[PDB]
Amino acid sequence: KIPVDADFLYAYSTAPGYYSWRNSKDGSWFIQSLCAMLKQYADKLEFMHILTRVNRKVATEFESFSFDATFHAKKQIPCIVSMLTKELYFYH
Amino acid sequence: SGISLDNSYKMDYPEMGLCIIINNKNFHKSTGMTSRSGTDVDAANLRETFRNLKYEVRNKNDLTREEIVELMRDVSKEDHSKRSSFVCVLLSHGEEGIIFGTNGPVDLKKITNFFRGDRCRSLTGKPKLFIIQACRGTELDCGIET
Ligand SMILES: O=C(O)c1cc(S(=O)(=O)NCCS)ccc1O
Ligand SMILES: *CC(=O)[C@H](CC(=O)O)NC(=O)CS
Repeated sequence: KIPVDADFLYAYSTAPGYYSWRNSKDGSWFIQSLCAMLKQYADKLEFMHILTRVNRKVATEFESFSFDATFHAKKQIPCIVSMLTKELYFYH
Repeated sequence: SGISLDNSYKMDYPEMGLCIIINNKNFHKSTGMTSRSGTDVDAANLRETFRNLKYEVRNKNDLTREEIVELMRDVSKEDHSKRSSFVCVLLSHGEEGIIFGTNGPVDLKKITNFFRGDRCRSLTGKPKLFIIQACRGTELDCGIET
């Protein structure tokens, strides 16, 4: 038998409890970064390692700018939730 | 055969699998939810990115809570025998554990339960990936200078 919850992965845009940023013209910080890292690395790296690069890209390259001090100068870390049981490569 | 290790998922089935993208941009008035400007940029980027990974991409726009549940139920009832994996991307407003249809919330657990190992037998043992662009709450991260 295997667990019924085995072999799921959740790639969340943000930490539990947190806001998630989206730009009117570029899209969301997370999806833009995810697509970029998949484009660059899906034929090269295991999926958790791609998602780790996505974490770094979102964490380092994005910061909010807002006229409202409440929402200004904010940062985001995505959150990988793996219940996978094997490494995942998009190529073979 | 030589030594066989089972450290990576079998990803050489005839099909990589489905990539369902739910793109919720426009919301009903009484929900009080703003239009998600930029989400189409995300949706196009994802369709192209997963196309190049050989996923069968299906885009769905502005689904109600009922339509989300119906879509996922129907997708989980397909025969995925010849497919390596399953991908679902959710682009919407959200809160912890919740994604918004155009007319109200859906528990993420309700969506993912359809794909449990006991409920979608043709995906048992295969990676099921849920990619979620939505808030998980209202907290803001102030960051720290390095
Ligand atoms: O960096 C951004 O993407 C950004 C985006 C916005 S926004 O007004 O386009 N979206 C925020 C509310 S959905 C405001 C400030 C920002 O720094
Ligand atoms: C709080 C939210 O659920 C949304 C998520 C989204 O991608 O629209 N975030 C915002 O509205 C901040 S841009």
